[PDB]
Amino acid sequence: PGVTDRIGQMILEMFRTGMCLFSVRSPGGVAELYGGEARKVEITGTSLTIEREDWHLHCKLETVETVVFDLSPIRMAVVFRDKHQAPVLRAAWLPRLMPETPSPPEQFWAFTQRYIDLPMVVDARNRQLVF
Amino acid sequence: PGVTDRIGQMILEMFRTGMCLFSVRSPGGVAELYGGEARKVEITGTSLTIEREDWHLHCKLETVETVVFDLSPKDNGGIRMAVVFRDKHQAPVLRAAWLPRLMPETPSPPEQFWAFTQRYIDLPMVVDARNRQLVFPG
Repeated sequence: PGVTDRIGQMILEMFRTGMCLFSVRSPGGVAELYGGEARKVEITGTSLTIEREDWHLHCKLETVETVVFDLSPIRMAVVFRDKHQAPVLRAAWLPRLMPETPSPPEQFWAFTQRYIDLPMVVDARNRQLVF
Repeated sequence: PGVTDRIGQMILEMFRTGMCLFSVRSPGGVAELYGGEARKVEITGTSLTIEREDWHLHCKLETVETVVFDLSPKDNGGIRMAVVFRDKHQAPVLRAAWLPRLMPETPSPPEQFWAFTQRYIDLPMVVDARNRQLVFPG
């Protein structure tokens, strides 16, 4: 509901920064999507759709049960999980795609901080790595 | 083995036609990939990798148990031309859909799709669910 709103918003925000690698995983394949500029964005009900010229991402936000904020040795990822804990979607931040200043972990901390409010969020951020 | 080589060969050839939509499906998301020119292609044992400027596809060919060739009418009207790679549980691991808008106007999309897939019909793991009527009225 309102969570689904927030989730969608979080995904749209991450996308537009252009610093993220979005990945969708089936039982035998994974798709990796880059970009920060959409030809089309759409939130119809509980469905999120992002369209670039040569890739489209469709997400069923209602399936999302947990959101993991990972920051470990350094990987910075946000992981959207099924009700059976299966990843429906993964957003990984990449330092190569991120300005030198501030520090990549600072940028990612600053972002995740806006969102730790959410009940289904699960904080796995190693703060010691940011400061 | 040599099978794995042909599966990979098939995916690559479909990609190179540029008339396909590849899709990968998680339990609550699907990515749809377009284009027919890669900057980088890579085969590593049973893994295939296709990279364009803003998307990469990785496929663990070993998980492919059956390849469904589907040519059949959609309910909304229109013709479905898809290749579906499925694992041991019939979970789709990858899908290549063919798109009339990205294909020549002649011969008919159904004929082009038929000719391409026919080349692979002898593969033991292929499941031929193409309706012949849509190509050869008879």
